[PDB]
Order: sequence, then C-alpha cells, then structure tokens
Amino acid sequence: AGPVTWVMMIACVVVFIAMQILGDQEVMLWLAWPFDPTLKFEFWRYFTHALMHFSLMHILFNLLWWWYLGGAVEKRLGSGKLIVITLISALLSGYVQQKFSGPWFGGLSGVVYALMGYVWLRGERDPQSGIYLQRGLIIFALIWIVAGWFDLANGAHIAGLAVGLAMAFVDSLNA
Ligand SMILES: CCCCCCCCCO[C@@H]1O[C@H](CO)[C@@H](O)[C@H](O)[C@H]1O
Repeated sequence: AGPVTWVMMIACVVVFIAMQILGDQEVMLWLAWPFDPTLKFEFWRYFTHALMHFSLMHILFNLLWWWYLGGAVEKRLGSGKLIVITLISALLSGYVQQKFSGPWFGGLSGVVYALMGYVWLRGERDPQSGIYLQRGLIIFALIWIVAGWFDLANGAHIAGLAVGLAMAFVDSLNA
C-alpha cells in the first residue's frame, strides 16, 4: 500500500489511541471543525475531522475500505490522485455534516464514500483500466451503505459520494 494509503491509516490509529487515552472530547477540542469564531482561522480543522473515529466498529471498516480502495487508486493512478479525492471529499462532507448537524463529528466515511463512487464509476465507463469495483464487493459495499443510511449523517455521505462520482466522470471523460 502506498505512502498515502499508509500515512492516513497510521494517523487514524494514532488519533484513535489519543482518543481512548484523553477521551474523545479533549481530542475533538483540537481536531474538530471550528466550533467557535475564535477557531475560524485554524485551517487544519477543515480536514482533521476525518481522522477521528468514535467506535472500534467504524475505524475498522472505514480503514478496511480505505485500504482496499485507496490503495488501489494510489497504486494504479498515483498518490496525487488519492490526495485530491481525499482533500475535496473531506472538505465537502465535513461542510454538509457541519451545516445540518453542528461541528461535533468525525470519521473517514465521507472520504470512503468518495472512493466507492470513484472506483465503481470509472470501472464502469472506462472498464479497460484496472480500477473497477468487484461484483461481490459491490454487494458488501451496499450492505455497508445500508447499515449507515438506516442508522443500523446521510447528507455528508452523499456529498462524499458526489465528489467521487464527479471525479470519475471527469477522468473517464479525458479519453
Ligand atoms: C482528510 C485527512 C486530512 C489530514 C490533514 C492533516 C493536516 C495537518 C496540518 O497540520 C499542520 O502541521 C504542521 C507541521 O509542522 C504544523 O506546523 C501546523 O500548525 C499544522 O496546521
């Protein structure tokens, strides 16, 4: 797995540990989306919310998905491609989550939705390239989506998905 796939995974584990130790609240105090005018200009906060996870279950699956999809995109398409997908989806989903439900949140699932969308759409319009989303894995990706949609936020997730579909569109549009 590439340097980008790895660094993100390691950081999510590190933050998660910092969260078990000092408690979630303390960590969010520093990494969460600005929750006061006084934090307005602390720029890392527009991205660092994707690094926090609140349950073993979430970071486990988010990282599995990230490891499979992110790794595939970085290897066949390059680190740069994964960095842009992650940056834009993290900002957009973070923004939509923030707008309808407040600054207290976290998770890499917004970015993960960008990846599922991207891998699947490129692999359907530009078969040729090695990046497609396995038939069986489309089924388990759906189950995962379902788990999330029926709370077993959805807006933040569609925004993440929208960034991925948009980018696969643009790409499978070059040639
Ligand atoms: C979707 C994943 C997003 C991850 C984004 C991580 C960005 C971390 C930016 O931190 C910066 O690191 C510098 C290193 O020296 C500090 O000096 C500076 O104060 C701090 O702002």
